[PDB]
Amino acid sequence: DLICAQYVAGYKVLPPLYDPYMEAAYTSSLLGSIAGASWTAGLSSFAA
Amino acid sequence: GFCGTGTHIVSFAINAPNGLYFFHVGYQPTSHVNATAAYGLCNTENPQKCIAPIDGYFVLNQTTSTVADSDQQWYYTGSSFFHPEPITEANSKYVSMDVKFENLTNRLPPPLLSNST
Amino acid sequence: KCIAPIDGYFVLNQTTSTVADSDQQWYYTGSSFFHPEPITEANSKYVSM
Amino acid sequence: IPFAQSIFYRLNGVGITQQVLSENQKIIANKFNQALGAMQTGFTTTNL
Ligand SMILES: *[C@@H]1O[C@H](CO)[C@@H](O[C@@H]2O[C@H](CO)[C@@H](O)[C@H](O)[C@H]2NC(C)=O)[C@H](O)[C@H]1NC(C)=O
Ligand SMILES: *[C@@H]1O[C@H](CO)[C@@H](O[C@@H]2O[C@H](CO)[C@@H](O)[C@H](O)[C@H]2NC(C)=O)[C@H](O)[C@H]1NC(C)=O
Ligand SMILES: *[C@@H]1O[C@H](CO)[C@@H](O[C@@H]2O[C@H](CO)[C@@H](O)[C@H](O)[C@H]2NC(C)=O)[C@H](O)[C@H]1NC(C)=O
Repeated sequence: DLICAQYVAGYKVLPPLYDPYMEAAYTSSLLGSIAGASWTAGLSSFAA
Repeated sequence: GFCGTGTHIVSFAINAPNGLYFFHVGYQPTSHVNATAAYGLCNTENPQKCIAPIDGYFVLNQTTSTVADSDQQWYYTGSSFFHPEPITEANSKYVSMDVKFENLTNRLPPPLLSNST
Repeated sequence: KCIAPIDGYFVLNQTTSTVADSDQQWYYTGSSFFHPEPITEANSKYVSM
Repeated sequence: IPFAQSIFYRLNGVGITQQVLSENQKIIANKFNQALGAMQTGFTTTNL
């Protein structure tokens, strides 16, 4: 009822910036990140 | 993520209207190389000694396509710039024995040799 | 071979004004209190040149 | 310690060895100099 009240009260619910396929790509890149080896200094090498 | 993106080198601060304005100079690499690394090296004696790198990698100087297991010498490289150099005790720790470590017979680094004269 | 300190400095025990390069012996000191002591392998790393 | 010597200790701390830093002093100094000359072209409305 507050979803169908946009057209009788005078407001609007705006869609989000990204669809659910973009935020499913954000958490799939978080699961398999390389993040080079954990005895090294720096953030510039990537050890698979 | 705190002081910009990448590896942080230095930052400067200047005055701005109603506050401060920061410049975060960081380190950005622009090319890469796929180097074959190792977890560590061990000799083949009893009791066994084993080493591991210090802030870097044990790599192979990939030049030709003929060097294999009698000329596969391992070098040390820093983790932020590829430049192979010899393995000494200035860049390697002693560690307890792992299974993923390479077993070496010849071409040992000086940490893995008989120090007794 | 080359060495470097561990959480401290390699300093000179500045006592007189006659010690120079044949008696300039280097000592180790902690970084938060000046008290020179001999350099052993308990307070120095090996480094590249 | 001077400013020029304490920059080379910050590059050695992130994983660049002393044999690379000694052979490439002038190149590193040039790349550092043409990043401070590019700060005064970033005061535009595209810069967020
Ligand atoms: C690793 O391999 C490189 C070759 O890819 C070696 O670099 C050569 O070094 C010699 C002598 O300094 C030069 O004459 C060559 O021009 C170099 N090659 C290149 C492509 O620049 C390097 O010496 C090797 N590293 C070690 C530790 O042996
Ligand atoms: C180096 O040699 C040792 C032998 O001591 C190898 O360790 C054995 O590894 C296999 C699997 O790789 C295990 O099933 C054995 O139990 C291990 N032996 C012992 C005594 O623990 C080691 O794998 C070798 N490393 C390489 C890279 O081949
Ligand atoms: C560094 O120099 C000081 C002197 O400034 C030395 O301290 C002296 O030590 C002797 C013997 O312990 C005492 O008799 C003196 O009284 C000390 N001097 C002072 C001013 O207290 C100290 O021994 C030197 N350090 C080393 C490692 O040789």
